[PDB]
Amino acid sequence: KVRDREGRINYYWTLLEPGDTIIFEANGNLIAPRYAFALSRGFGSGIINSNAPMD
Amino acid sequence: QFTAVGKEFNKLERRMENLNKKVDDGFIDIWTYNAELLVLLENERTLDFHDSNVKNLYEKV
Repeated sequence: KVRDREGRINYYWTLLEPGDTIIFEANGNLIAPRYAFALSRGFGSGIINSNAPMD
Repeated sequence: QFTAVGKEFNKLERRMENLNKKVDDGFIDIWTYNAELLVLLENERTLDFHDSNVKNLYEKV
C-alpha cells in the first residue's frame, strides 16, 4: 500500500509530430487523457534543484 | 559559455549516472588545472616583464 492503494496506475507518454494521428483502442482499464500540451521548444532552459527564494 | 548540467538517471541506470559523473568531474578537473597553471605561469611572466622594462630604461640613460 503506497498512499493507501494496493492497485496502481502506470503513466505513459508520447509526442505526436505535426501531421501524425493518435488512436486509442480499449475494452477496459484506460486512464484516458483530458488536456494535452502543444509545445514550441527552445534551449536556454533547464531543471534546477533549489531551496533559495525568488526575487 | 551557456550552462546546462542537471541530468537524472533511474535505479537500473547507475552505469550512465557514473559516466555523467566521470564527464562532469573530468571537465572541471582539466579547467581547474588549466586556469590555476596559466595564473601562476603568467604572473611569473608579468613580474619578469617589469624588471626587464625597468633595466631597459636604466640602459636608455
